[PDB]
Amino acid sequence: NLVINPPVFITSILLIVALILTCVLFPEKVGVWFPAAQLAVTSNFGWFFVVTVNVILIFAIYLAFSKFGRIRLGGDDAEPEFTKASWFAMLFSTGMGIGIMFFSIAEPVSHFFNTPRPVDTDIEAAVQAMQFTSLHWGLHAWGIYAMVGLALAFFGFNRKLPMTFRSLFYPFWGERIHGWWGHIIDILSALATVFGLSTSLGLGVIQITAGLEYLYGWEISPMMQAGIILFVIGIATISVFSGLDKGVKILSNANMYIAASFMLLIFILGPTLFIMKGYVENTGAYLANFIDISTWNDTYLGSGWQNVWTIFYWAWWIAWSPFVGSFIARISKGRTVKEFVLGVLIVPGLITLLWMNVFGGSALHTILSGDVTMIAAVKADVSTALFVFLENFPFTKFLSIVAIILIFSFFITSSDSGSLVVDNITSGSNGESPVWQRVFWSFAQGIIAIVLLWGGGLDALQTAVIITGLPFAVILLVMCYSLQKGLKEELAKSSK
Amino acid sequence: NLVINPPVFITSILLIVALILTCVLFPEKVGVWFPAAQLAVTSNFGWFFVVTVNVILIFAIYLAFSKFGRIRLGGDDAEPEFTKASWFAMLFSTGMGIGIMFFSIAEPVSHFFNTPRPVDTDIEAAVQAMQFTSLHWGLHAWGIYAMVGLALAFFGFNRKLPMTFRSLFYPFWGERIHGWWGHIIDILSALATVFGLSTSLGLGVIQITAGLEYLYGWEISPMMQAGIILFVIGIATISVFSGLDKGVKILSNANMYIAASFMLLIFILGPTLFIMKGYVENTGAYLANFIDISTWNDTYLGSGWQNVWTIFYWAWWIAWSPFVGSFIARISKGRTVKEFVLGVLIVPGLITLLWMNVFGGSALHTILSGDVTMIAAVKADVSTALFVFLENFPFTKFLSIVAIILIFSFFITSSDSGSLVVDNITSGSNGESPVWQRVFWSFAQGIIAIVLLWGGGLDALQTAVIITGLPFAVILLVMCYSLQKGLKEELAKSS
Amino acid sequence: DNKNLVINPPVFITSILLIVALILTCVLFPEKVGVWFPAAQLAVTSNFGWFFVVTVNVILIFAIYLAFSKFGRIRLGGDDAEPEFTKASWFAMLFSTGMGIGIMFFSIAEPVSHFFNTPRPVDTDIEAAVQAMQFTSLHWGLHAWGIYAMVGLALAFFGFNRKLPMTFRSLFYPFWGERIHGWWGHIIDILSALATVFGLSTSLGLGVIQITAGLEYLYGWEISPMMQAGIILFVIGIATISVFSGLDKGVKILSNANMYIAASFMLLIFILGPTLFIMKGYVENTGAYLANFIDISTWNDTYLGSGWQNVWTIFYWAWWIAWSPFVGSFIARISKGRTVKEFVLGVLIVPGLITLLWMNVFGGSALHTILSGDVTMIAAVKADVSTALFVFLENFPFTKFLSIVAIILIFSFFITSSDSGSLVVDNITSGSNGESPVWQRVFWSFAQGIIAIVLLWGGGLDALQTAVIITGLPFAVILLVMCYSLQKGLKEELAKSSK
Repeated sequence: NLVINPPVFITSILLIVALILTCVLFPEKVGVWFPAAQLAVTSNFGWFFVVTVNVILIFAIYLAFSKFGRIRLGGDDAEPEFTKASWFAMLFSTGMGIGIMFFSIAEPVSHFFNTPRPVDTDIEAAVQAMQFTSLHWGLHAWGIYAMVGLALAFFGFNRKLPMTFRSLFYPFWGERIHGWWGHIIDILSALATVFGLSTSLGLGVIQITAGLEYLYGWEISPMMQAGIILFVIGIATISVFSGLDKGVKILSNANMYIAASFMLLIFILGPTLFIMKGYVENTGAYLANFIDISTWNDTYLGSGWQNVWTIFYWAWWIAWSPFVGSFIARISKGRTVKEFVLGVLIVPGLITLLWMNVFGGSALHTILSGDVTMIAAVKADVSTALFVFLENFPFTKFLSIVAIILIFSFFITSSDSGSLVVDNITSGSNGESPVWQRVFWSFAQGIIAIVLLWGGGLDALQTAVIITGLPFAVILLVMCYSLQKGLKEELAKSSK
Repeated sequence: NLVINPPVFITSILLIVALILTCVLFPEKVGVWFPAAQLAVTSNFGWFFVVTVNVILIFAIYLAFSKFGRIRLGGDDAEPEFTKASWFAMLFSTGMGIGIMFFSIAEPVSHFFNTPRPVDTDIEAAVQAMQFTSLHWGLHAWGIYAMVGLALAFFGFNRKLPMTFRSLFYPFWGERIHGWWGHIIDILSALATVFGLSTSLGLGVIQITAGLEYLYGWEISPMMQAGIILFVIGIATISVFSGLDKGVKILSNANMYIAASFMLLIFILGPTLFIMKGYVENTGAYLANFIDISTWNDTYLGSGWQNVWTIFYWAWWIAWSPFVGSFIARISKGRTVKEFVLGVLIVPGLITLLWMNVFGGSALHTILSGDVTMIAAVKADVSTALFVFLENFPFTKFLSIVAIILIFSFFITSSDSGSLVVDNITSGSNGESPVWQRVFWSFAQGIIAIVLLWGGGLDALQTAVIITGLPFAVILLVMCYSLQKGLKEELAKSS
Repeated sequence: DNKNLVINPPVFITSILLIVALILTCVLFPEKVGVWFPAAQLAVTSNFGWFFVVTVNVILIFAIYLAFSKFGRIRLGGDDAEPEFTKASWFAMLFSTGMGIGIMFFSIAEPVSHFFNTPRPVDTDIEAAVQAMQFTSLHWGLHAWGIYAMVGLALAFFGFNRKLPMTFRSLFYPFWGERIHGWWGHIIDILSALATVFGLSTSLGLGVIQITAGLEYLYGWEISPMMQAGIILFVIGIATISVFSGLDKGVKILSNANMYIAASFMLLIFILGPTLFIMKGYVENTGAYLANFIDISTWNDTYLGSGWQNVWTIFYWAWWIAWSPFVGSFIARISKGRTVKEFVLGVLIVPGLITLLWMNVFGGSALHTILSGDVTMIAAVKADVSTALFVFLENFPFTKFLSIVAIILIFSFFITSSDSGSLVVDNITSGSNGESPVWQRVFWSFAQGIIAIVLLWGGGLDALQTAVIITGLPFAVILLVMCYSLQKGLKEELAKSSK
């Protein structure tokens, strides 16, 4: 069929097509325009990104510990479909850990040899690297995700509105969200979702290509990368055509089991005691200097370090929100607002910090021992780092194959989930859309990832996600205030 | 028409005249007695000032988030006279600030080239300078002001007692505060208020004289400074006797609008992106190291740096507390204790930190760029610093004239407001007395400022502030506990 | 053997056999024990310092949470129960039950040791002094009193609201219910008795070491280990004699006199020392301790790996954990009719603040003397750690009188420690609350003295550290389980109430 939203489907399709045509028809003009635009946006609005993420996290904490914390999503009589532990495990499944696998070793090592701030000795460099990795992957990312998921769940369960970003502004837009005011927000949400998913797909493909090159010595041309992307998208859409939700839903739990086994293997075969001590000490130091690193803007040095690491991560989380928050809201019916915020903030953040310690802190322990091949490997390219890390463990080939397969399956699950989210947002059917729409959205994500990889690689992904996450940072602030207003309305309506 | 409180008015006049006579008749003896006394008080009770300001701020925060936060000033009838958005702007003490114009640039530059604690890099020196400027002008000053305004509002609105400092001890001293026990507290409050006002007037005159000298090289003599003070006080006297609003209360938000326009111009013509990033980062670092710098006492180095900056600022806020808290309480009827404390704490402190960033952080950016003329200017005399800062902007002369006019208007507003507060303290009932007493109190403030400026300048103002703020720090702690008891008994009374 | 036995088997039997077995191992295998105890202590510290840090942090966070949760309104001993003493007197009594022996041993020695042997690298001596004061505050501040507050709160709630016996097996009633009558509550009771006995033996050994060092410093005597054993026997004598001749109030009055004498000693050192420096340092050091609370509480020395925590931080956490039953018993005994929030706040803030004030008055004064240029105390602490206070007292008027007063204070603290710990261990072992014959608690005091003698002969302070660490390793797990058991019990009481 053609179950679409005419103002959203059309606008998103021609915007994506126009960007693709600009990228391909202008091979060299875009290669200089994109870095300039990304640099301008980062330099002029890093303070705004920092303020946005801090305000969103503070708002989530305040909502958890206020009179709104007793509000139960889906109604007062609504009952959770899962237990607390299973819900926590499921919450540490919407994180889409392709970036986790890409950065777990690369980011701490890069911060070690390219320090955010000047340090005296290597010990302080390692501590700072762990602190900034914790900042980038800790409370702020999951706070943004918790806020967006809470808004979506409250407006799709308590208010019965469709779980689309246009409805999230109902409290002070009234019925005005039906044309060129909720349409623009819907278009921006679809674009930000598509570009965050394309960034993740490109990261996964880059890491898979690097792993194949490192293991089997192959020469993976960009045409081979495009063929890989097309093959994976096709094999993911085959499940959508025939056999929906299987074996894709079970893949989401198989991925978590495999990732837990991988992390446990690295924890046991690595410096286990060092990993535990470093986990405790690094979490304590991250919480101790939380306000210092969260509000840091590199004002006086002006090194431009945040333009690639911190501002990029904030923009990535903000642009990824309409997807991670959507899947967080889908599985969270019957939870109270306080319990929801706590269970999205603490446990997923703690597990992310544990993974970051087990991998990056072990890498830094290896580096501090005098083994600096990993620093050179990261400097040469950021993609191979994990595999170089696995060179320091038994069963290096088996571990690398397992990691590549894990990245492959994460890519499949993220592609399917993002196609579902983008189709639901754009069409507005919320489940009544045909299969071909989801297949086309998967194709669009794959094509955008291919085009970005050809026209810059990782830099193109960073540029796209930052550019599409700035206006969505504004939208997220407005959405946070709208969610507060809606929670006030619900509290006033109840407690008669 | 002599409506006065005898053993407040007479006693305060006697002490003021006695100090004036001691200062004039003993030119050189006072010039060595006052610095020694100030050094002794600062060295021996800097820890006490630190403890007092920390306890007052913690008490204000606790009262905001306790069961007393639901208590509404003026009873449950509510009906505040102003909206919250306008109340936040109206909450800037009695004015946007003379001291803020004096120390917007001079203090950060001084902390840059005279660091409170040892630092290794100029970047760290600038960060520390901004952190200590934020400490001195941030949450502690407005916490003291919020506590005093809350006490005055609660005891003048919920209990209908006169808005004098002796009533604030009614829950503790019972009815006993009506002779030689509330009289002493009233005398100390009047003296501390008068000396804080005199310090502000002296700072304003010093900065105006420095600006005139910098702009035109007029070589303003101390006699000309006294003439300027007399002319300003005469202008304030002309404002009164004619129904006011000529005058005073008309330079608001006219003063507020002029100050906001000045800050906007400096923010735009200066480094805008640097100012925004520095504001965010400096506020975050000031909150991150709040307990480290608030409780810091310079114990191990013993450099004596706090004697001129930190302890002086705490004593200044403590002594200024009656004056600021009077109007903080006056225009805050019908607001809950929690809302009042939050609105006096966050927004005024945040905008003060924004002003400090826009001016001092821009100056520090200029210094870190390589231009170190402001360091030399501040070392020669802090008074010219702002004007030297304005040398790095377009329309330097116009901006300097605007700043001088702003200081002049703040002078008039603060003088009239302080005269009103001191008249209320020494007379009572808030209706009396005839305006001649207010004129006399304005004359007294001007004369005290003149005498202190002749007998030491800024150092004399700091000495008077510290000496009159130590016993008032003790009084402020006692007042905080008495206000807590009064709030508890009001909550218990409302069954 | 007859009616003169109110022991609870097999806690009596198992505890006595374990103590006797360790005593025989120590006295029959000198080289074996001398090579095994340091190795076992090093292994435990290295492998579970992170766990000790996590345990103390979780216990303190749980205490703060219980203070400010819905359980803060629960009144121990019933909703109608009234406090036995006033708030100020109760606060004064709460700054006790640590016996002060550790605080007199480490008042000067710990800050000086952290000054010349820094936990972390520092550039200037000012930073070294600040770090020494910060880590001293960490070791003697909120974490120790948080452990004590949690244990005392559990004991008070389960011995007053639930009327269960004030042993550690009852604290797990909400989790196992009725399984605590054999080999499950028995093992927990045995471990609690052993940890209490070894913590009290550590305190007694510290007191004896300090007294011997003070006598050597003052009168130049050569106190042989035989003389140390004689001193311990004489104390576990005269104290047993006091116990025999109905002197239950004679130890309470002794404790009150000890508190007054310690307050006078602290005031004298505060006045005759750098008073202004002490006040400024107290304010600044408390502020710095609170400012870097999470930094130093969670610090594990992961990257340097210097092993510094194995002797200072992990030892202190293990000591507090294995020493918390004895402290919490008397913290709970005097806390009837007080709300959970009020109890936690009054055990956390005021005793911690007074301990930090004492540590400032002594250690910060010593650090001021060192920074002035007098480094005799550094050399004295390096030579031996037990003379430091007396060397410190060499910088004050009436040095001999102050040293004699300190020695007498340590001796009286030793008597109070012996009596109180004997009572606690007798109550735990025999089960009945103060119903066993006096000979049982006399034998427990004798056992404490013998264990202290054996540990002092077989290593000295290192042996005491090893014993307390080994016995506090499983008790950290026990305390972690007991925290959640107490939370479940508080939830059960809240649900049972509001009827």
